[PDB]
Amino acid sequence: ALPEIFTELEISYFLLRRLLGAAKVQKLSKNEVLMVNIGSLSTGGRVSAVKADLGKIVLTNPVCTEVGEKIALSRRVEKHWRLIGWGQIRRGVTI
Amino acid sequence: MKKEHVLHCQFSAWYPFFRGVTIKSVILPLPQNVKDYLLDDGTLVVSGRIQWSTATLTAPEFPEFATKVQEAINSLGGSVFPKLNWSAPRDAYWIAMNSSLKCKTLSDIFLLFKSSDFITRDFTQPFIHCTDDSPDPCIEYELVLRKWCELIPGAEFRCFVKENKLIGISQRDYTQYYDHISKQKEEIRRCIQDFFKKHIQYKFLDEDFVFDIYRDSRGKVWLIDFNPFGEVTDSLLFTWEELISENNLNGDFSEVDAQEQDSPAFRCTNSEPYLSYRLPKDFDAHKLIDFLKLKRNQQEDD
Ligand SMILES: Nc1ncnc2c1ncn2[C@@H]1O[C@H](COP(=O)(O)OP(=O)(O)OP(=O)(O)O)[C@@H](O)[C@H]1O
Repeated sequence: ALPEIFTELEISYFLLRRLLGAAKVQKLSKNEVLMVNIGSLSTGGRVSAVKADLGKIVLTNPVCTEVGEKIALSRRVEKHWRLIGWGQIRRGVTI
Repeated sequence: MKKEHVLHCQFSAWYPFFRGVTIKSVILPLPQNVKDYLLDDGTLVVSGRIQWSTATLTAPEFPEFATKVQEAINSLGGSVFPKLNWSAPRDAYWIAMNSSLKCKTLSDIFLLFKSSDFITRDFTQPFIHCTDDSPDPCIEYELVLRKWCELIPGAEFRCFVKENKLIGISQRDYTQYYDHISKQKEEIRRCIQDFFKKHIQYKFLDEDFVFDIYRDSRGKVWLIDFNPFGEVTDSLLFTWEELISENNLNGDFSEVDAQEQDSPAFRCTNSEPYLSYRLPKDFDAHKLIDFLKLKRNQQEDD
């Protein structure tokens, strides 16, 4: 794709059954903020829409990336960032 | 290093005695229910902020603490640098807008504090590395708001004091070369030494301590913070062994390269963790995502 600066991402996502290392991984809830690793960048992602395999996240900090790039997803669990799954960008709102 | 030395480094313990030489700050004790929210062990929700047809989470709301924080922010000029008793959320810079610790509202602060592991440590492990048999003292937790400053890069230094003697000065951003530091190395060391003698020495609550300074665009030295003289504080270009071991930190130099024997050791970076801040506790992202695919397949089976 073309590298652009995105403020919102539509993604395919996939969650683990359990955390690594075991507590089960809650489904995505709207308004929770996840840590998103995109390449060598990290940013926040507020969950704003959810389907079984598809999600939307509004970014706390815009990021330069591209459609089709894969991302890692982390949730705050007992005051630590913990990997819950990964995703891939299908679409995004850009500025 | 006793628990008493960690107590002395709380912002509110020392700020009243050094107001005139540090950044103007406001200190707000944390309400019990704001502290419970920051201690929440679940997922992060921020307080105070294709056909798509799921839970919707809300955070607790603190209307009166929000307005009390807003008034304190406006009293500092509208922009503040936040911290807790000891730590700033420097490790959560990546989550904030513009990757900046600058805050204008309480919800800006909340997003940083709930994403920061340094903040988590202030709540859960303040007295680790303490070699003390006594029970842990009860902490009164406080929100520290400091007037925001545009700091010049490479003007921060860390100063190690042992029995009221300045024994070492380390460049703070020691993993990054700044040409102008070696050019001004004598001017910097002497400004720090004079500052320490007039405004620091014999005035802190302990003989052994660490203090951080900023030297502004005009050469004026400002105090930033006090940190315990022990393993909890990053030793930067020193090791705690040589700082503790009453050796000569200045090294092996001749009468040509030599300065006064009383001068502390000044270490800056020559011609040449921070990245785990933005990475999770598990930790290119290509091999990582290949690993999550694998783990996802293995958990389904067993
Ligand atoms: N008023 C301010 N405005 C802007 N940036 C600031 C301000 N005060 C401090 N900083 C920045 O934040 C950093 C952390 O400052 P400070 O020493 O208060 O934090 P800390 O968490 O106690 O320190 P450390 O983790 O190094 O022990 C400084 O090195 C500086 O870059």
